[PDB]
Amino acid sequence: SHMRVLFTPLPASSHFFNLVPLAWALRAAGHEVRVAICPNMVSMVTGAGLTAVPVGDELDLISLDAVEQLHLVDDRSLDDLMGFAEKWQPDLVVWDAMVCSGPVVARALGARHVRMLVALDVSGWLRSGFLEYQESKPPEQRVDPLGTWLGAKLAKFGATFDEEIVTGQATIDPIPSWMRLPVDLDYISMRFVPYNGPAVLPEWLRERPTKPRVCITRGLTKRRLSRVEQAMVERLLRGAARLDVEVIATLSDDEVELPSNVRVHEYVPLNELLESCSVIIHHGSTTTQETATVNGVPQLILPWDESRRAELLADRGAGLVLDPATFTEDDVRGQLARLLDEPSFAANAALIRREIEESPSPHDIVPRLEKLVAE
Amino acid sequence: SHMRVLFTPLPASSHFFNLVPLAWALRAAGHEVRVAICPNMVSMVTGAGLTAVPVGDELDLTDAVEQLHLVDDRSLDDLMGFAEKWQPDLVVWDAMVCSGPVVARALGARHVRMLVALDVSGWLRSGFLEYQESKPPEQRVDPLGTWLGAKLAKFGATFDEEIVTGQATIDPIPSWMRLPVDLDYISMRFVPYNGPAVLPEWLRERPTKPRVCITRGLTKRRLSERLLRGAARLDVEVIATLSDDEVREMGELPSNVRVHEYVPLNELLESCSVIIHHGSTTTQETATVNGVPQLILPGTFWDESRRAELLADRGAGLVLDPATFTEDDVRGQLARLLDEPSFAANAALIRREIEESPSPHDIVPRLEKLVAE
Ligand SMILES: Cc1cn([C@H]2C[C@H](O)[C@@H](COP(=O)(O)OP(=O)(O)O)O2)c(=O)[nH]c1=O
Ligand SMILES: Cc1cn([C@H]2C[C@H](O)[C@@H](COP(=O)(O)OP(=O)(O)O)O2)c(=O)[nH]c1=O
Repeated sequence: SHMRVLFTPLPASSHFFNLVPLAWALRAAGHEVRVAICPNMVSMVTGAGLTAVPVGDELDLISLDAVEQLHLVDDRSLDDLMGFAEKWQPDLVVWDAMVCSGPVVARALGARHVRMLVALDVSGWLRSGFLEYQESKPPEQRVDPLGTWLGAKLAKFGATFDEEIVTGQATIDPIPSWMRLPVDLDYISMRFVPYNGPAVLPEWLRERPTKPRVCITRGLTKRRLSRVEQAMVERLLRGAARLDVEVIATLSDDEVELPSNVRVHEYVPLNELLESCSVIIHHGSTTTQETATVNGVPQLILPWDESRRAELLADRGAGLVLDPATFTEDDVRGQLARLLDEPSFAANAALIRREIEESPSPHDIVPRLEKLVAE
Repeated sequence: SHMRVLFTPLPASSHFFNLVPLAWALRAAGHEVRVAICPNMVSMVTGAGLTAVPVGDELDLTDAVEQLHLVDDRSLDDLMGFAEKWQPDLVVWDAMVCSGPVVARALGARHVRMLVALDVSGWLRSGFLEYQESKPPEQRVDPLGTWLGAKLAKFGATFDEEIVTGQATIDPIPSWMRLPVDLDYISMRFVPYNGPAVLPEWLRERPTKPRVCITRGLTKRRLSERLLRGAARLDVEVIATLSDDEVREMGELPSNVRVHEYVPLNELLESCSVIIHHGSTTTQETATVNGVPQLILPGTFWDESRRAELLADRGAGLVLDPATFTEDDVRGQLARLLDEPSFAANAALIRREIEESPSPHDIVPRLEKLVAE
């Protein structure tokens, strides 16, 4: 192997999935890749065929001092990682934009670090707002709580603060260029490649449909909590079925009696499904969204700023939006009917898809990173 | 570009793992990748992060040789059915299956055969291809060509030599081990995928004495023969820590034998000074790219011998005559690998060479081009 690469993803499937392909792209180049993950999400990682370094105490990131844990930057955890990291000596850490964990270790270690977005650059945009204001102030008042508080963890390992710890040496952007918030950083445009958990293709998913297909999903991380109202889905699902189509609703144990043209599963490999859908209806989250977008499928979204990206997608003519408060089954139907009927969306979605499939693939990104490590 | 690519592995762990990196290589490149697999084993596919496509009936390794080569009706028909539909551009096939290339020919998709052993099929085949040429036209029987040709019939298809060897063969075996055979060989850098891998605590702490790693295969582990006891029992005889394999009982292990059911092979090998293995390929190769001097007690049921013999030629291993190796052989040899900086000095040279080979990553634009030729 040339490079030893460490990933520090947030401990939740969507945030993790969004790392998988690049992880492998790298692997396929011949670099060693490890994924650092709290020891209860271990088999998530192993599941994507990647090697998992359990680190810290268990964490039910969903159910969630307490502020520290969420971003993997608390004492208990960081130390373990740092402990391995120290021993392991990666040349590069690629880190989910919501954990501080990995850049702390990176600076402590001197290894290049790269932030990867699973959403619009709020952190960086905001952070940008700030740096500029703080700018004009009386130098003695140039406060920076985020920075200093970090410098303290940082100092724990003989490291000092840098702007870099907040936004990384680079930020890899998988949401499409046009959608990307204006904020003057070094952005690396990567084509989103879908990984949707473990994918098995059952027989029924092998034939062309015979009525136009509709997908109705909310990925895991949302819905799933629940676990310990509700109403909107049965609304969406009722409204949807009013139209002469097969609705695949991807649901957990919960209800209810359903329309005849509606079939329900706990998990179906979405990407695969979406090759055969005519319209997707989803809840604005991001891995779900691009799998849709990346598959040319027109969209019906019920909303990061899940609104904003869904608004942005609306705008460019590949989808529409309802308001989760004021929405009635009618709007569901009528909206769906538009998406399925006026072929602009079908079209507008394809142009966006063609666009997407010409941004650099993960595979295309690898050398751009080796390049970065050689500097 | 944007290909639709289907893999068709022999359904064994070794075999499938050997394909994973290329599989991912391509998905990473934004290609759709699909793995045709007997129902009972789809977990292994999903386990590696690739999309399983369940095909045929169960299979445990419709007359047998046909099932064992993925070429029975149940499989073939399934594989076709789906293939017809998904209409792949490229089919990559486990050199020991016939299902891929058939379905491939049938829909006129470029296919490519992928190797796991050396190339005994090709060696043997082309030998026959040479000999038959030197016979009169009325006598040049191709028993294999007929046998394939027929199946092909089913689907509107003719036989072509390419069904036997692919339109090109991807060789992950270090090219100096390569049997002399005139084919379109694509050299590929072995990239170990070993199954599911998690870092155990023990493996965090730096080794305090040489780490020897003994693996039965894996996986197989058939039967379920204790040349393995005599294996372990005469390494203990030197001051080394031994990481093992299995949950088999043979009375009292010595104290320096740290047994663990499953280890992650790649990872493990990073602290190891030596490895004793059965001579199989992911094992050999995982070990080779790790620069680890090997002791091979090979045999057996394929090219394990020749390759163990070839590695040995380049002074990076030593070999043990199974069934005739004494306990004191397994030390006196072990000891040679640990005491002679030649064996690592080589195990490095070879490795280094392999890293100069192109990666799965590097092999994409070529298959890309193959498909658009
Ligand atoms: C429910 C469900 C989810 N998924 C996958 C698709 C996505 O990759 C992932 C969810 O992504 P996302 O919508 O980003 O999840 P969340 O908003 O809850 O974090 O789960 C399926 O593939 N099939 C399914 O049926
Ligand atoms: C026992 C064991 C096997 N393995 C895996 C890694 C290799 O890819 C595979 C070895 O299979 P291989 O060498 O191909 O032999 P066989 O053909 O008998 O299966 O087993 C581990 O990763 N760790 C382990 O502890």
